[PDB]
Amino acid sequence: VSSNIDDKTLHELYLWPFADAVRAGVGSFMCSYNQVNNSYSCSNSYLLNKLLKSELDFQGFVMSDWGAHHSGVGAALAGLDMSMPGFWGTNLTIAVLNGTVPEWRVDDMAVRIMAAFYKVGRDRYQVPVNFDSWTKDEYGYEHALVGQNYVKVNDKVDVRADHADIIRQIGSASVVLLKNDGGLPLTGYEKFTGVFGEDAGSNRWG
Amino acid sequence: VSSNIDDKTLHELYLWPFADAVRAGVGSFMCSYNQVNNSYSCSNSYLLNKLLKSELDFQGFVMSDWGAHHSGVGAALAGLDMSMPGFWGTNLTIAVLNGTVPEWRVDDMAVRIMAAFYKVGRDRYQVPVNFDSWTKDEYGYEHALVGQNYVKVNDKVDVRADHADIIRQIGSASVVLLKNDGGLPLTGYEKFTGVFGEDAGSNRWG
Amino acid sequence: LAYSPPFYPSPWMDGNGEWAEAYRRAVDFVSQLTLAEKVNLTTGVGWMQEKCVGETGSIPRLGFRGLCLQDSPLGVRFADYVSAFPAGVNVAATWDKNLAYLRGKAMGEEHRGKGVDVQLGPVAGPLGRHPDGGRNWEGFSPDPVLTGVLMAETIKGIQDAGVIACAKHFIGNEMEHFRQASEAVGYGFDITESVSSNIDDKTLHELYLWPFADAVRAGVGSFMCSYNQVNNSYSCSNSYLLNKLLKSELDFQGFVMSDWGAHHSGVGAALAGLDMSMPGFWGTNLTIAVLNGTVPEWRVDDMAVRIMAAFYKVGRDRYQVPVNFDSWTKDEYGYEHALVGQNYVKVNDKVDVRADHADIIRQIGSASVVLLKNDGGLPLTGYEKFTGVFGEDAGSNRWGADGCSDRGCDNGTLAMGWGSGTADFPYLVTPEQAIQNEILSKGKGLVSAVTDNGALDQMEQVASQASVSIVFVNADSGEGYINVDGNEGDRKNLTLWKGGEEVIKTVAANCNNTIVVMHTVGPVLIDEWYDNPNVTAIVWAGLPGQESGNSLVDVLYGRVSPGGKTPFTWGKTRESYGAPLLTKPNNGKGAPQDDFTEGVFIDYRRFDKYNETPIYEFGFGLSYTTFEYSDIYVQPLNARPYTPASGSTKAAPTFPSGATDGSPQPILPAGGAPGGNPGLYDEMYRVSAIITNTGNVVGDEVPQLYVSLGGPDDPKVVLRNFDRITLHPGQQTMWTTTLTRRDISNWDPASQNWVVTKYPKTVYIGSSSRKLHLQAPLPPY
Ligand SMILES: OC[C@H]1NC[C@H](O)[C@@H](O)[C@@H]1O
Ligand SMILES: OC[C@H]1NC[C@H](O)[C@@H](O)[C@@H]1O
Ligand SMILES: OC[C@H]1NC[C@H](O)[C@@H](O)[C@@H]1O
Ligand SMILES: [Mg+2]
Ligand SMILES: [Mg+2]
Ligand SMILES: [Mg+2]
Ligand SMILES: [Mg+2]
Ligand SMILES: [Mg+2]
Repeated sequence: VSSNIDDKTLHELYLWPFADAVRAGVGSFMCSYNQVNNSYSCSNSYLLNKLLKSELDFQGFVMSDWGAHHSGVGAALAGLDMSMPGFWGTNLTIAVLNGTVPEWRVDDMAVRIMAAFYKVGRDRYQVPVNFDSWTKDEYGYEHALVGQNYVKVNDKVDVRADHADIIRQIGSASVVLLKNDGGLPLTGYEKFTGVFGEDAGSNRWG
Repeated sequence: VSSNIDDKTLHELYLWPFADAVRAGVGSFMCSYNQVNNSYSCSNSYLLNKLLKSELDFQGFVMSDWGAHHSGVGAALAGLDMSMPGFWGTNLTIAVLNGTVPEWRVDDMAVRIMAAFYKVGRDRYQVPVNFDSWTKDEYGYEHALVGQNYVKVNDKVDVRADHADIIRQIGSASVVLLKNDGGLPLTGYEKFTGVFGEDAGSNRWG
Repeated sequence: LAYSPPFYPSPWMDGNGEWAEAYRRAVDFVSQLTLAEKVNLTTGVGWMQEKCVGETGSIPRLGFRGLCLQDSPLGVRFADYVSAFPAGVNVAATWDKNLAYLRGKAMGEEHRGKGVDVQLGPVAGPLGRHPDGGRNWEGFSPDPVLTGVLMAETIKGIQDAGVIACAKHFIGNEMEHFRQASEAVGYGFDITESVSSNIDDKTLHELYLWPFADAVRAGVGSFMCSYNQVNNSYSCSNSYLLNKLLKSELDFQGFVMSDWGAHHSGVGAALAGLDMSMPGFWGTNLTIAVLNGTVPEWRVDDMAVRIMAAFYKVGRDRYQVPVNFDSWTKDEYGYEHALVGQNYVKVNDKVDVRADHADIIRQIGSASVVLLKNDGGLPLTGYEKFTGVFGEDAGSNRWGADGCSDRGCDNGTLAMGWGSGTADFPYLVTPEQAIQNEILSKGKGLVSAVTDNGALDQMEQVASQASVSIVFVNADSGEGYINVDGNEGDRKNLTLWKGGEEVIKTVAANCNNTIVVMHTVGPVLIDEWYDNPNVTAIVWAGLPGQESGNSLVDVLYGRVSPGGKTPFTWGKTRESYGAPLLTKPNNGKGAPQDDFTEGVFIDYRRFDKYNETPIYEFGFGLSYTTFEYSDIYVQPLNARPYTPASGSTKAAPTFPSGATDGSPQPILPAGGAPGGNPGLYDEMYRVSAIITNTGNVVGDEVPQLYVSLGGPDDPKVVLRNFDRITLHPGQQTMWTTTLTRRDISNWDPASQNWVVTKYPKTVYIGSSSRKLHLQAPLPPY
């Protein structure tokens, strides 16, 4: 689908919060699956080169949404910096050697990515990836140069800390009271409390 | 169905705990729906007159199970004292006036019932029946001499007191550990607890 | 509270006219009986104690077995190897006296073959006060004339076959709610007495009583009094109802039985006109009452002779055979207690009584189809390139045709409502089966049946490809002891069941040639879809019994032109019909009070009074051809002036004020013979019109005669006559009928008689209650 949005509407509505994101120092952007004015976001030069990287002067890197369509090497020239989830590598290398993509573009892609990395201090805070997205298993086989290895893929590192507190707090803070004709608050000393609706209960599948 | 039980089996098995009940001073018995040796319990003279009221020397009163079959007024002669849930009334009266049921028998029925009443001190502890079995509604219509009354049928008297404690305690005391190869007890500091089965969950109907 | 005045004594039989011979034979029999034997005839044997739904005591001394009383109005209930006939409402939709008669004959034959003495049917009560009344489908029509006529024909059919028929339920059992206290308690209501139908004298006479008068005059052997009260007296001990209306004014010569466990004043019921207690304490109390003089000898003698007169009237002496089935098991053998030990006996002989009755069932099925809409949709050819069949109502009951107790479910195609008014299907031909057979025997186009109402994706898919889409929807109801999906007998709404409306909408969105077939116990609200231009045809097929699929396709594919007319109104809203069911007790713990305040204004009378336009009016139905009406003519017949009945009864023979008076009694002015004063049936006018088939195929028309009685409180029009006529293309016929005195009269409470009022009367002949093509005055004389 092509989202057909006029310049004024973009600026006064949809672009506005993204401007805030840039000014807040966000390290990366993700260009969307859809087209804008019949150009895919991830190879839309007006969107990425003009609005994001000129007007809003974004200094970080732009990645594609996962398999978001773009004009390959053309996307790089239109302001894309990173292709996800991943041909691009080969074509980009070839494009630089043959002059279709300038050396300063690939240099800019690399430096934007590394700038984001250094900006938040990944050099300090980086630890090995200690979980696996695709299994909960502790161990899994992996292909080697010779045969296979059996490697630890999940360390079960408990990062929850005391975060249950802020979750409970934001829960309470996000409750919106829309009507109250003497119903709330309750005391806990009511003689008989009825609770109704599946939305009160458990997911029976866990 | 007729439960066909010989004299020895009755005495050494089924009758034994009922003898204990008699000796514990229980005020009433309920005769069963089934037959014993092809005589309904509630008009079984061997059962009521001999075993219960002679051998075990029960002093209290025998009621029928609800609509338990018996030979009408013949049941009173065989040791029945109270017919539940309720013909019997008018037939029994006629039986006394006829001389087919002795005066001393109906007198014994009444005195057995009142003896139980006094034994446990109902004269001191009786209060109005403050609930209704057939509705949770607070009020209901009732027929009067003239027209109807709308009467309070449920007072919602909370009698639970602290009984939740003994219920919890008996729950815990009634747990039987049949196997334990290092499984129990748990600590509550287990890293991941899985709970499985509908028997763990709620009645979704309340 | 409404009050029912007493009427005593309880009239004894006359045994005149068509009852003379039965009376003589009855007297000859009862003269030989002891008091105990007489009382036995009046006493049910107890619930489920023998083979039949009910049985009387026997008289072994004379080799006379107990009577076998068996449901239902549409077949033999419980027994195996029987037929499942279309429901009464289908019979109403035929508007066909001949078919009504033949169905009665076939039913009576099946009962006879099983050894049944009394068929517990047919039904004129409920008449159909409410569109959502649970048991209306067992009856015929809210119209008293349509019901009365077809009631009479059904009765004659049954009794000509050699079985006693039973007119039920008398009277005012117009809904299931609160019919019995125990049943209401079961549904969470707190009442100790049944609802009271509060009906005034005029309303009774001009509406609810009318079809029962026809039943009496048709020679019906028995009556069943209802569970409800009328003006705060239980029907079965309501002396005004039984002694005055039924046995004096209507001069009923047969016997009255109670409905099963219907409340009455015991011995007092006998004095108030009850003759037989079902399912049966009554016996010993009645004996005691005779011996101690509270019940006169003549009353019990009359009870006995009324029962035996019915027996002899239909020739039970000739046609009785042993009861060769068992209601309570399909087992071949079973045990019965003897004086000593037990006997092992045959209980089911598996007597196949079906004969050729599948034919009449298929025919009545087709004749009861009402074409409500047709914008070039029908008939089909069977050479369509792709036929889609949609809706659970097209498919099979996955539990088997008889998989639901007393049909107490809405599984698959609806061919029968639920409750006592049932019979077991020997088989059931579904629309799915019949339509597939039609295609594969002709053009062999594509055909698919999506019979899960939730499978809307598939319905879109298939309907998108179809040349024609045939959509099936239903709505069910029944007796109050069965609750299906919150419908406690009565319908909780007039919606199509199981998301049927959504099925129609989904299919119609994808196919511009959508046919809708409705299998409903009564009207449903169709306002949202009937006028959809993608819906090219609409039919109502009702409850067609075992041959449903076949009888339908006969009409859909043009072998039979539809000729049915709707026997009730299709309105825009529930409110169109009038006030809701009384479904909330309004007298505390006492008898709910149900006031029939609308009077005679039910169904089309109501719509007409308030100038509301029905979607489909009473008496409306389309054809594959067209008809024209012309040349109405009224001939006055100069009948003898009406003479009120007078004179006395005989003294009560032997073989509350007035309850024991066996002295000669005065004849009521509107009484004097079965069905009322015979002067009521004098023909006053002959009315004629010409019907022409102006179309291209043979078809049936149902011309209808309506009368404006002309008073301020009278309906604009009331149906008075009808016929079903077959006409070839171009063929004309003169339709000639007569109007009786009763047809042009009003009940006058003051004089207790029927009166022809001063207001000018108009007669109409047309094709529906609203399509009144012809009219003429009824000139007074
Ligand atoms: O899962 C990765 C990626 N999938 C596609 C989603 O649009 C995006 O929000 C997400 O981050
Ligand atoms: O509900 C009353 C009564 N019903 C019958 C049961 O057998 C008995 O245990 C119970 O007390
Ligand atoms: O089944 C016997 C009897 N039950 C009660 C019903 O109202 C009646 O129609 C039926 O005949
Ligand atoms: Mg810049
Ligand atoms: Mg003793
Ligand atoms: Mg039996
Ligand atoms: Mg036949
Ligand atoms: Mg008479």
